[PDB]
Amino acid sequence: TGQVLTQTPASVSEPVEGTVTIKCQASQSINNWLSWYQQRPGQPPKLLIYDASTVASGVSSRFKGSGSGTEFTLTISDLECADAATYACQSYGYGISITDNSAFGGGTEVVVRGDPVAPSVLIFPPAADQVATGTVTIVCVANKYFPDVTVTWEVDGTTQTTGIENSKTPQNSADCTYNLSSTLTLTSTQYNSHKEYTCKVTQGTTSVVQSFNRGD
Amino acid sequence: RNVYDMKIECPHTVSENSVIGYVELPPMPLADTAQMVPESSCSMDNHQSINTITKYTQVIWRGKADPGQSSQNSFETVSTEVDLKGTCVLKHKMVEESYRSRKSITCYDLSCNSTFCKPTLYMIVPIHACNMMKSCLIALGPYRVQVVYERTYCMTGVLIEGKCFVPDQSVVSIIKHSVHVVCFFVAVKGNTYKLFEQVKKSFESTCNDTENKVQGYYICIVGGNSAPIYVPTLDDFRSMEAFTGIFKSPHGEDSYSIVGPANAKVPHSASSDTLSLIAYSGIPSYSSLSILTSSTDAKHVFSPGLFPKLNHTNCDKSAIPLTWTGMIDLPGYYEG
Amino acid sequence: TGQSLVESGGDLVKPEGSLTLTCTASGFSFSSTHWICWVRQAPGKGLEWIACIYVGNTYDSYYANWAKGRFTISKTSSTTVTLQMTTLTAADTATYFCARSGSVFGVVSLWGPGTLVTVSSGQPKAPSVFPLAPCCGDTPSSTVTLGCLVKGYLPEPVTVTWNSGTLTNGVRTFPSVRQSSGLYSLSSVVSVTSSSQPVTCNVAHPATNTKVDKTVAPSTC
Ligand SMILES: *[C@@H]1O[C@H](CO)[C@@H](O[C@@H]2O[C@H](CO)[C@@H](O[C@@H]3O[C@H](CO[C@H]4O[C@H](CO[C@H]5O[C@H](CO)[C@@H](O)[C@H](O)[C@@H]5O)[C@@H](O)[C@H](O[C@H]5O[C@H](CO)[C@@H](O)[C@H](O)[C@@H]5O)[C@@H]4O)[C@@H](O)[C@H](O[C@H]4O[C@H](CO)[C@@H](O)[C@H](O)[C@@H]4O)[C@@H]3O)[C@H](O)[C@H]2NC(C)=O)[C@H](O)[C@H]1NC(C)=O
Ligand SMILES: *[C@@H]1O[C@H](CO)[C@@H](O)[C@H](O)[C@H]1NC(C)=O
Repeated sequence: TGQVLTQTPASVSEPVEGTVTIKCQASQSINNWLSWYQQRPGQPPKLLIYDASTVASGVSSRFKGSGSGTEFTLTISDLECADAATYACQSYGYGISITDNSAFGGGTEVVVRGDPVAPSVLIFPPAADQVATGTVTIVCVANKYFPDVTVTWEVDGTTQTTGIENSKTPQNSADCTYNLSSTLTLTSTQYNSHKEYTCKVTQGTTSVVQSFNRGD
Repeated sequence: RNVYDMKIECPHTVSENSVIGYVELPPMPLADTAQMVPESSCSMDNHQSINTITKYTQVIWRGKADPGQSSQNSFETVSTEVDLKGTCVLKHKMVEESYRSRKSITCYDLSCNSTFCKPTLYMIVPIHACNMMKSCLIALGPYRVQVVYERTYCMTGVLIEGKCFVPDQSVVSIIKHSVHVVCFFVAVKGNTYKLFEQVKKSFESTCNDTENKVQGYYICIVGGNSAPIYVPTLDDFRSMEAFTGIFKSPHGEDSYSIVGPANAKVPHSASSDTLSLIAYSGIPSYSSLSILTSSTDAKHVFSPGLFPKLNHTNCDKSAIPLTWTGMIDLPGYYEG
Repeated sequence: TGQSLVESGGDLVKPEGSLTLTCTASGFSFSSTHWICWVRQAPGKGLEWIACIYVGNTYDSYYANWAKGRFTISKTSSTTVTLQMTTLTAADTATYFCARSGSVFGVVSLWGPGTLVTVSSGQPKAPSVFPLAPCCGDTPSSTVTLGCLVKGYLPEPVTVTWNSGTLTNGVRTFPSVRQSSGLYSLSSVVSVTSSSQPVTCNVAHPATNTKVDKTVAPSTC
């Protein structure tokens, strides 16, 4: 029969020194056969809890796994900045139940709330080599900030809506801070018409505006 | 397709006797053996107690999950409760009641490694089906077995190398002047079923405090056709020879690579380890079904990929086979 | 004391095509009580089982229900296993991890970094690195930040290092972003003092075998 694994919540936000609760429920009952994995971006997943209660060697005691039957929970106590990662549960079966109950969790996103830091906003005008190609993009970055921000692009006072891309760095394992890069892609014909290009980064009530003028 | 044969031999003359046949089937996936029951179409209805649920303990072996120690190719054992139907778990006086009720006993023994199982289907029917000889079809999972009745050229004996043989040893044998046997363990509480009180007497085994150990006897059919023989019984030295062969060669008579040894908890809730086993890798071999010795109530054991400890030198962490097939030497003479 | 699994292969493959992946073990004997498996994860979806092999003296393999018949897993030597993929579609674009477990579908005692298989009808493309420098109209400061901009390229994995890895402090490399045309763009910046020598960024694209070395100086505008 088809075994389905439900993992909740999808995203959780808890401050430093706090606690995180992740719920993993199995459609079919499993006799305490569960595993918890930590997967950092661009990193091999690490096994922390196996048999739903046993801490893997080398894993800190702050990770505790509990549960049996069809419902399990994972608790992270004394939350740290390095704990900000993606977590998932694996339901494995043995003997007769091989492949009968074998599924992976949906995955949960853990963000660690730290002391807020204002974003230092930097803007880079397009290079000389870029305009010759016919497609021009402008890079604006916000460094060492928390929490998340919203980026606004304005040309000669008019807000742009099309051709904006944002890439956000994962939280730093030391101070729980973000880094964002905003790219506004246009055409060389469009770029040679307007003069005032503005990148605005808003952190709640705080807004940091960085602008530049073409030909200066 | 590719149906397999279940040979059964019938004598011309009939003398409380039943006949038995067996067949070893090719390996099948272990996951497909769940809820697998024999479905018979014979004129003799299968006993309803065989298809009932018998709770087994599943003992499996796997490489250690903990990283770092897993680099040392260490393995651990997991014990769980499972429900198995159709296995050769007979009850007290079931053979005689089936004989008097014209009902067949169709069960299977499982030989399993960690992933695949070799089932051995058994059928015990009274000789009352040896005259009609109606062909039957039995379905067990993806396999089909042919119920084939063969009429031997013997009045009451068993054919051995082209000659008939009747075991009497009685005064009748005096006036007139290796046999295959299949045994099954039946668990029944009582005071006359002290199995290991006789084991300690028969063989030099240090087994003290036998009262808390398993209670039961073994029922065996010799030579395909024979009356039911209980084991052990002190006044049948044929049954005594069967007992000796069961405990001298517990694994049976007549590849696989032996991985390290392991211990496990037979109730899956015990405080400490209670059974010794040998995990292995390769083609499935021997029997994966056994009964814990150190428990009055029968604790059935299913250990795919593991070899239960049948040596019995120390009665701690010990087990006995559920089924046993082999050859024992009994006195007698051939017809002619 | 490092025991790990490394996944190779995983290039850009056209739809309905085929691609074979390979997993290698480093500093770890294979033994006979292990199971090697493949796990894939599409962007925006959870982990997915693919197949496993007993990887011992005897042969035993188990495949996923969706991947049955279409995939092929087999052991090659005492340190390597493979995974043949056939008639790949757009839904097969994912990151494929190599797994080692003590049972068929059991606890994964060790994972690998993973490899990306991009299934797209487009052709491989070069990064065409552009330099990122502040406007010269800005007043010079004690410390200045510079960077390189990697525009449209295919497939997804690119490696960017500054001064051949000699300097690491102050380096902030951003994740790639997919554009409208299905092309990826990546940006990386570095902050250095004005008195430091000019810094060089080394963008390497193993798929197209392109290694662009663009060097920037604080005086750049
Ligand atoms: C738990 O126990 C189970 C027990 O079932 C175990 O699973 C079995 O394990 C055994 C032991 O390893 C396996 O047996 C091996 O199977 C290998 C694979 O068999 C397939 O491939 C064969 C080779 O194919 C090539 O060659 C032929 C002929 O040249 C060619 O036609 C093919 O196209 C291809 O080029 C193939 O022959 C074979 O086909 C058989 O079966 C089909 C029916 O399915 C039948 O129609 C055929 O006529 C033929 O009989 C099958 O398709 C096999 O390669 C291997 O043989 C090697 O070793 C021997 C001995 O050294 C050499 O002589 C030989 O040349 C090979 O080098 C061996 O036979 C078996 O396949 C497993 N599975 C099953 C279901 O039994 C688990 O692993 C155990 N688990 C544990 C321990 O954890
Ligand atoms: C059991 O162990 C004893 C150890 O002395 C050995 O002699 C014997 O052969 C073994 N096997 C059986 C079936 O007793």
